[PDB]
Amino acid sequence: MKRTWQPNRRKRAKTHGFRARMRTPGGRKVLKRRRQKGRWRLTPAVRK
Amino acid sequence: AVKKFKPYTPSRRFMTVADFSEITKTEPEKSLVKPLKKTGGRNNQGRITVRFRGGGHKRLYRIIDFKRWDKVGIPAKVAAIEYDPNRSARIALLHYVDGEKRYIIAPDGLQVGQQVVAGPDAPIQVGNALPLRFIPVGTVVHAVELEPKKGAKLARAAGTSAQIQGREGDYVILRLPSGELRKVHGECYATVGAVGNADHKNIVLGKAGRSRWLGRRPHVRGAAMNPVDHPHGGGEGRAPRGRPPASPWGWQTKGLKTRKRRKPSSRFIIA
RNA sequence: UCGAUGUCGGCUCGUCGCAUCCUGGGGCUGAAGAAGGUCCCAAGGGUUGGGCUGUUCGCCCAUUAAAGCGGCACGCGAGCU
RNA sequence: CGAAUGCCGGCAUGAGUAACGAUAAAGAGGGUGAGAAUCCCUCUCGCCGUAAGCCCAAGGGUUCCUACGCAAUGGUCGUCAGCGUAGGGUUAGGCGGGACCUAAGGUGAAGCCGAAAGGCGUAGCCGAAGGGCAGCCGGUUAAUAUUCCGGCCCUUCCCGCAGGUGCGAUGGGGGGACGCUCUAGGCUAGGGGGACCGGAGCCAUGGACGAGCCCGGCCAGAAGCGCAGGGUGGGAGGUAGGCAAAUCCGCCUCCCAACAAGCUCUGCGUGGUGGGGAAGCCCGGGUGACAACCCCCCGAAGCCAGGGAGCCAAGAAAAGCCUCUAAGCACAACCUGCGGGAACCCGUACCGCAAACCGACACAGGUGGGCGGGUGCAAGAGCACUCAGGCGCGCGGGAGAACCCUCGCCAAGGAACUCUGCAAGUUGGCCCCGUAACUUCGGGAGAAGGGGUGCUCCCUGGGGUGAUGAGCCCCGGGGAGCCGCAGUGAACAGGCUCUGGCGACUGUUUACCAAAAACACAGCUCUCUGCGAACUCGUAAGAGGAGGUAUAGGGAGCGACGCUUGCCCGGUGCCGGAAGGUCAAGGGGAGGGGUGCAAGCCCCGAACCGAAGCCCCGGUGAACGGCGGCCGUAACUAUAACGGUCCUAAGGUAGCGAAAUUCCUUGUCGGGUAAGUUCCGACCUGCACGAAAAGCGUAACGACCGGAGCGCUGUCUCGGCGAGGGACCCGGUGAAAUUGAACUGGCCGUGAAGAUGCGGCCUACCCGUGGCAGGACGAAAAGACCCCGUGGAGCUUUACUGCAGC
RNA sequence: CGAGCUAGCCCUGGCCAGGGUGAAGCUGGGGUGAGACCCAGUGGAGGCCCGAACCGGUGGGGGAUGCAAACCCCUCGGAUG
RNA sequence: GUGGUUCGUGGAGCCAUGGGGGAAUCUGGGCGGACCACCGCCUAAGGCUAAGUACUCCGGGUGACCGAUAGCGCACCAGUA
RNA sequence: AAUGUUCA
RNA sequence: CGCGGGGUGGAGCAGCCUGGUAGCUCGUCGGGCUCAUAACCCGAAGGUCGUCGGUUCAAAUCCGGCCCCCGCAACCA
RNA sequence: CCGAGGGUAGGGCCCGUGACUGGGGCGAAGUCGUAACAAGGUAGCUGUACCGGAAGGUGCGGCUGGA
RNA sequence: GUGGGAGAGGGUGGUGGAAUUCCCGGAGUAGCGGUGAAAUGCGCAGAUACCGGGAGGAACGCCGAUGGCGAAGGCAGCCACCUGGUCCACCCGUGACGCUGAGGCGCGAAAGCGUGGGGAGCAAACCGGAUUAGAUACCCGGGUAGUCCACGCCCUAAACG
Ligand SMILES: NC[C@@H]1O[C@H](O[C@H]2[C@@H](O)[C@H](O[C@@H]3[C@@H](O)[C@H](N)C[C@H](N)[C@H]3O[C@H]3O[C@H](CO)[C@@H](O)[C@H](O)[C@H]3N)O[C@@H]2CO)[C@H](N)[C@@H](O)[C@@H]1O
Ligand SMILES: [Mg+2]
Ligand SMILES: [Mg+2]
Ligand SMILES: [Mg+2]
Ligand SMILES: [Mg+2]
Ligand SMILES: [Mg+2]
Ligand SMILES: [Mg+2]
Ligand SMILES: [Mg+2]
Ligand SMILES: [Mg+2]
Ligand SMILES: [Mg+2]
Ligand SMILES: [Mg+2]
Ligand SMILES: [Mg+2]
Ligand SMILES: [Mg+2]
Ligand SMILES: [Mg+2]
Ligand SMILES: [Mg+2]
Ligand SMILES: [Mg+2]
Ligand SMILES: [Mg+2]
Ligand SMILES: [Mg+2]
Ligand SMILES: [Mg+2]
Ligand SMILES: [Mg+2]
Ligand SMILES: [Mg+2]
Ligand SMILES: [Mg+2]
Ligand SMILES: [Mg+2]
Ligand SMILES: [Mg+2]
Ligand SMILES: [Mg+2]
Ligand SMILES: [Mg+2]
Ligand SMILES: [Mg+2]
Ligand SMILES: [Mg+2]
Ligand SMILES: [Mg+2]
Ligand SMILES: [Mg+2]
Ligand SMILES: [Mg+2]
Ligand SMILES: [Mg+2]
Ligand SMILES: [Mg+2]
Ligand SMILES: [Mg+2]
Ligand SMILES: [Mg+2]
Ligand SMILES: [Mg+2]
Ligand SMILES: [Mg+2]
Ligand SMILES: [Mg+2]
Ligand SMILES: [Mg+2]
Ligand SMILES: [Mg+2]
Ligand SMILES: [Mg+2]
Ligand SMILES: [Mg+2]
Ligand SMILES: [Mg+2]
Ligand SMILES: [Mg+2]
Ligand SMILES: [Mg+2]
Ligand SMILES: [Mg+2]
Ligand SMILES: [Mg+2]
Ligand SMILES: [Mg+2]
Ligand SMILES: [Mg+2]
Ligand SMILES: [Mg+2]
Ligand SMILES: [Mg+2]
Ligand SMILES: [Mg+2]
Ligand SMILES: [Mg+2]
Ligand SMILES: [Mg+2]
Ligand SMILES: [Mg+2]
Ligand SMILES: [Mg+2]
Ligand SMILES: [Mg+2]
Ligand SMILES: [Mg+2]
Ligand SMILES: [Mg+2]
Ligand SMILES: [Mg+2]
Ligand SMILES: [Mg+2]
Ligand SMILES: [Mg+2]
Ligand SMILES: [Mg+2]
Ligand SMILES: [Mg+2]
Ligand SMILES: [Mg+2]
Ligand SMILES: [Mg+2]
Ligand SMILES: [Mg+2]
Ligand SMILES: [Mg+2]
Ligand SMILES: [Mg+2]
Ligand SMILES: [Mg+2]
Ligand SMILES: [Mg+2]
Ligand SMILES: [Mg+2]
Ligand SMILES: [Mg+2]
Ligand SMILES: [Mg+2]
Ligand SMILES: [Mg+2]
Ligand SMILES: [Mg+2]
Ligand SMILES: [Mg+2]
Ligand SMILES: [Mg+2]
Ligand SMILES: [Mg+2]
Ligand SMILES: [Mg+2]
Ligand SMILES: [Mg+2]
Ligand SMILES: [Mg+2]
Ligand SMILES: [Mg+2]
Ligand SMILES: [Mg+2]
Ligand SMILES: [Mg+2]
Ligand SMILES: [Mg+2]
Ligand SMILES: [Mg+2]
Ligand SMILES: [Mg+2]
Ligand SMILES: [Mg+2]
Ligand SMILES: [Mg+2]
Ligand SMILES: [Mg+2]
Ligand SMILES: [Mg+2]
Ligand SMILES: [Mg+2]
Ligand SMILES: [Mg+2]
Ligand SMILES: [Mg+2]
Ligand SMILES: [Mg+2]
Ligand SMILES: [Mg+2]
Ligand SMILES: [Mg+2]
Ligand SMILES: [Mg+2]
Ligand SMILES: [Mg+2]
Ligand SMILES: [Mg+2]
Ligand SMILES: [Mg+2]
Ligand SMILES: [Mg+2]
Ligand SMILES: [Mg+2]
Ligand SMILES: [Mg+2]
Ligand SMILES: [Mg+2]
Ligand SMILES: [Mg+2]
Repeated sequence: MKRTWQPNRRKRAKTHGFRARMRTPGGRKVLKRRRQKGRWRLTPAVRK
Repeated sequence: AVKKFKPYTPSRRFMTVADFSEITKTEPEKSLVKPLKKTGGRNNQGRITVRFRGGGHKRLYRIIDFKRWDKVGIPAKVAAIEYDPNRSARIALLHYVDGEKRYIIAPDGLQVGQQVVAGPDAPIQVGNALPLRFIPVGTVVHAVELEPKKGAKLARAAGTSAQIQGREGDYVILRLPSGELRKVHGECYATVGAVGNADHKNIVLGKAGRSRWLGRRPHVRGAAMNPVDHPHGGGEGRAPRGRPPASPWGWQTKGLKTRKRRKPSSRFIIA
């Protein structure tokens, strides 16, 4: 039956995007924490 | 009159609708910078702040003239009497001799063809606006202004009206639709006559939907909810409030006066 | 027995106890006969179909030689409902 | 370290067991190869066919094509593959996006607010399956194509040039521009026939050389040309409006003219011409060919489109586009021609109802748009069969036990089954007869109960298209006649009625145990709210309410409609009371105290004046709410209209009543039944109905709950036979919970009170397989209930204490 | 950190085979002093009816280390709101 | 009103503040724990100022520190799969 | 300021 | 079995709590008005205060053992 | 073909009966009050509306068969 | 037909003042009110009484009659408009056209009912205070529907001469 994950490229970008993460101070902290832990992908890698 | 229907389907053996003859001679709006895209929306900045609104037929907004001292003395012919989705009252499309067209909340009696004008000089007859000071004590008027130059705000609902009770200083005493006795400045305009389309208070919605077409979604009762949702909610198997009747926010809802006490607005009221 | 022993009734499958409801013997009788009553020995085998109720239990209807009582975790839910 | 349902890892047990994932289905012959049920080819066979076939979006990212390969992945096999290695492969001025437009919303110069972070927010900017915009028919590749190529037809810009005109905005106006339901006339797509046109061929098996059988009879196409439509009055003067800048709009005024004309703009044929071109037969290609390429009929949901009619709930924006003038500039400049030139960026493979997307899986689940042929059935996208095209579901082979699942049938009976007709049967389409109470006059109605239904031949009426007439289709009407058990001969396809309860009705709900008498609902009443409304969100700014104004908006309860909705303001709440009582700061300082030699400086501090609140006074019930007891009494008895007395704020009215409410209770009568703890009707000592937490009713409605009947049945007496899929056997692959170790029997005792394991006695060769579930206090979950813990949460209030708010 | 599930609302698109019933209007006839009103005919209304797609999830059975952490078969409700 | 301090209203000063009233410039003005009086300390309502002090991403040196279930989560292509 | 047993 | 409420002239209710007094209404009795009855006027009688014990000097009254009475609660499974 | 009848199914009229229920007629001296007839001691009557053990009472209007 | 007359005949719109009640202002003080007598109730929160301003609803004094009008129910301030009947006179017109009226249709006080309005006084029900043996009544103090309008119903009567 109709499952939880229904992939939408634009939605993903607009939601968890780099720019998106940048606007909100909360997001800027995310980018901070991740960059500082060593993640290879700061943001959900998705190509268009 | 109101149109009634045979009982072919229930909910429609009780249903009734307006006599649209009054309108006629025009269904299409006077586009000419008369209607505007009108934004729907039962909430403000996210949260719903008025319950149960939403849905309801698409609607175009007709911009009407609620301050007529713009064209003092410039007379106009009454082009038509159209339908307005945004109100109980019907509007009248009136061409000015000027060439400029405007809309006015159609008073009762007004007819396509008649002439009309606003001003002090203006003759005391249906459709004409003038400062209350220049209106004969006793005459019925609608679309009254509250403070001068601030525009009309009283007696605009279908078939509503205010009557002049007499002057007294720079003010004139009006008995408002509600029935309250307020002193209103003499400079406040007001067009003569009643609001018109008084059969309105009589149309019987009929079915559960239709109340929907009017953008009103279902209103659920307090007791029906749970202790958390409302003060009335709770109690095993049907109960009687159990608290003095109250709103979901908790204030008493039967008889408790609410208007602000120290409001300067008083001093000019009496009813 | 609570780091769990599924609780009523029914259905299905029974088995046992016997303080015996039938059917076998028997002594009294206020036993003439045909009947019955009460006690004695004896379960080998029997111990119906419906109406009402979730009922067990009952109370009815129509029968019967009789339509017995009770134990088996008020037998039986890794058998069903 | 031996235990912590300990942690990590390894390996066991169950066990060669369950299972190998839709019961659409397979067989054989050839190949290939080390090896093939499983790969390739062929021939049979079966399944799908509004698809199980095509095309597009999303998401997926190479899976696409070719050559090699088989460890692992494909639940078996594998030579095969969506798998491994390698190499190819995606071409655009016109398709879709961007160098266009705006929606909700987002952002956000100004501007407002906020301890900071940050919140609103104007212009502007961003934002699209919506608006706007120029590409058709074929042909090619292993793999791309509206992209390359062919033919035909367009779009922008730039230059030169000839010929035109007051040219010219981010400004003005027009326009773009809009609903739902119902529809006319033409068309087109699509489809069906043809005695006509073209064709290789075929006469089988009893017959047929046949007006036979079989195959196929189109696509695109500028200008012009027709045929359908859509748009549209022309004039001439004034003008207080278009934040007047206009000869453009808009307003008045007046010659003419109008179910039109002309002018415009589409659609459709037609068109120079280009293109395609079966079946069959011979190896995707050839041949079929210089293939013919015509005529009727049906005909859209599509086109003409901004067509028309009706209705109430009254149906986006902006740009392009016309037009108007502003500065300006008139050498500019726009406009039309005509040739030359210029024409960027991104996507394009493949999957795409699924083995490539979301579900850990090559998962019987989920996933938006378009096409979706033919015959038959009243119609249809339904059902049955079938084209094209695609499949036979990634373990097989036998055996024909119980038992289970899905399915067919049954003597006689026909609900006796059972909590309950649960389930299954019966009925089923269409045409015609013909239908009751009751009702809100619509309905109840498909009431019920019946008859007809196939094919053959004859006569006969209307229509549409033609042309009036033949063909071709569309509706019919009447006679005779034939055959079967049976004619909607298969598939789709109501069982019916009577009487209660609840809610009026359609509708909503606990995604995954409740679809209901619950919620909602039209409608009734109460109450608040005069607009910077009340109310809601927010510290605020600000916003919703509402570009609304009590015929409006918020809160509450009841819940269509009908007839109605009584008494009690004692307490509680709310509304009203400029008096008094009390009351905090603050004002006021009689009076008193600490110090100084003092002037002083400090402290207390009474009268009295001091809000709201509470007190007090009064109102108020569709406001929280409440709405009695005990004695006696009639000329038989019974009973009590009547009387006494106590208490109250007042003592329950109409109506209903052993009820969704009645404990005693299966109350008592009556009805139904052979029998009725249920049901219906009555009664009324109502444990404990009762009037908007509404009372009593009500036609219609209901996958709601109860009681009866008729019909009909394996539900049952009572079980029997048969079918397919498992189970069983062989070959291939091969799990799981659980598990202290086991060499694991019965009885009567015993024991922590329910023993394979102690005692006694009694049976008992060792080991499996197919079955059944009594025990192993079997498994699974550190019992939900229960109690306990000075454990936790959610909820309430006249619990305490705070805070928001007022 | 989340409204790529679910709930509500906002903007913009799409979709709903085929049957049945036959309201209001109109049109003609009848009626009357004029009306009301009554007939036929046309017309095509409705949180109307049947029933696919589509949206559900009523009863039963199957399933329960599943095909599936809610599925399957029969049955059933809506289907211009 | 509050905050700070050991100071939780306490006899509660001092040092800070939101609100109200509101001076003086050395005969000025604050403090020495209510308040007075003496005695004594100090000069508010402007600003700057090394060093001693804190930490360890980084380089080095040591260790009665670990030795691949340890030691950082990573000794290995780990903030990866 | 209620009332007034029956048949004559 | 539990909680606590009521027992008084003939009727229905007081009085108990802060023991010394039984009070009200009704009726029953006699006497009046009437013609007579009712209403009314006048004036009286009437109570082991459910019962059986010890507290007191004294018990309707304080205390306990029953006896009819009246209510309320009886649950979780 | 018709056809007496027979069956099945739904209607219409009438008679009998029915727990129970509503009011009526009738039966020498039961119970409660006293509405009407004399201002019947609240003029009566009446249609209609609510209420009440009962006759009745009151509202609104009409009557004179009252003043 | 012509020419005159009288009338609260009917409908619609407008309007007048007295009066009752309430609101505001002013003044003023211990009672008011009610009855058979009282009480409930109203009033020291400033009532009654009197003055001034205002809202509002209903009804029409004097004229007024023993009167007029209509078919009946019924109809009373004044204005206008719309309109029904009726009488007199002239002797002109038509030329028996007449009368009644089963059924039908129209009207039809009051009460009552629906939808919306309106609400001063009055006032069923209803609550109080008395009066009474009782008093579900007469009396008194309050009070709702109703009375009032518009529209649609109801169609009865001592609709009586
Ligand atoms: N009278 C017959 C009708 O019914 C009622 O009348 C009935 C009663 O009123 C009347 O009862 C009366 C009673 O009123 C009066 N006060 C006392 C009297 N003893 C009774 O009498 C009654 O009962 C007795 C037996 O006891 C019988 O013998 C006698 O016939 C009978 N009428 O008896 C009548 C029965 O017939 C109406 N009031 C009357 O108007 C009506 O016409
Ligand atoms: Mg935001
Ligand atoms: Mg609701
Ligand atoms: Mg919540
Ligand atoms: Mg709460
Ligand atoms: Mg309850
Ligand atoms: Mg236990
Ligand atoms: Mg255990
Ligand atoms: Mg037994
Ligand atoms: Mg024995
Ligand atoms: Mg079980
Ligand atoms: Mg099991
Ligand atoms: Mg274990
Ligand atoms: Mg392990
Ligand atoms: Mg197997
Ligand atoms: Mg097939
Ligand atoms: Mg893509
Ligand atoms: Mg393999
Ligand atoms: Mg590959
Ligand atoms: Mg560029
Ligand atoms: Mg912002
Ligand atoms: Mg853009
Ligand atoms: Mg677009
Ligand atoms: Mg357009
Ligand atoms: Mg074609
Ligand atoms: Mg042959
Ligand atoms: Mg053809
Ligand atoms: Mg062509
Ligand atoms: Mg034309
Ligand atoms: Mg022109
Ligand atoms: Mg002009
Ligand atoms: Mg200008
Ligand atoms: Mg599709
Ligand atoms: Mg997958
Ligand atoms: Mg994948
Ligand atoms: Mg899963
Ligand atoms: Mg799948
Ligand atoms: Mg099908
Ligand atoms: Mg598969
Ligand atoms: Mg398979
Ligand atoms: Mg049978
Ligand atoms: Mg048979
Ligand atoms: Mg039975
Ligand atoms: Mg049985
Ligand atoms: Mg039963
Ligand atoms: Mg069934
Ligand atoms: Mg069918
Ligand atoms: Mg029915
Ligand atoms: Mg319902
Ligand atoms: Mg349901
Ligand atoms: Mg209602
Ligand atoms: Mg309710
Ligand atoms: Mg009260
Ligand atoms: Mg003080
Ligand atoms: Mg002081
Ligand atoms: Mg006060
Ligand atoms: Mg007696
Ligand atoms: Mg007698
Ligand atoms: Mg009663
Ligand atoms: Mg009973
Ligand atoms: Mg009953
Ligand atoms: Mg019985
Ligand atoms: Mg009530
Ligand atoms: Mg109800
Ligand atoms: Mg239902
Ligand atoms: Mg339903
Ligand atoms: Mg039923
Ligand atoms: Mg069977
Ligand atoms: Mg078999
Ligand atoms: Mg095997
Ligand atoms: Mg033992
Ligand atoms: Mg042993
Ligand atoms: Mg075995
Ligand atoms: Mg088993
Ligand atoms: Mg535990
Ligand atoms: Mg404790
Ligand atoms: Mg969403
Ligand atoms: Mg018609
Ligand atoms: Mg429907
Ligand atoms: Mg269905
Ligand atoms: Mg339907
Ligand atoms: Mg300094
Ligand atoms: Mg070491
Ligand atoms: Mg490690
Ligand atoms: Mg090692
Ligand atoms: Mg007598
Ligand atoms: Mg006698
Ligand atoms: Mg009868
Ligand atoms: Mg009398
Ligand atoms: Mg009298
Ligand atoms: Mg009288
Ligand atoms: Mg009365
Ligand atoms: Mg009278
Ligand atoms: Mg009038
Ligand atoms: Mg005053
Ligand atoms: Mg005055
Ligand atoms: Mg008036
Ligand atoms: Mg006249
Ligand atoms: Mg003459
Ligand atoms: Mg009346
Ligand atoms: Mg009324
Ligand atoms: Mg009064
Ligand atoms: Mg009175
Ligand atoms: Mg009423
Ligand atoms: Mg009037
Ligand atoms: Mg009327
Ligand atoms: Mg009348």
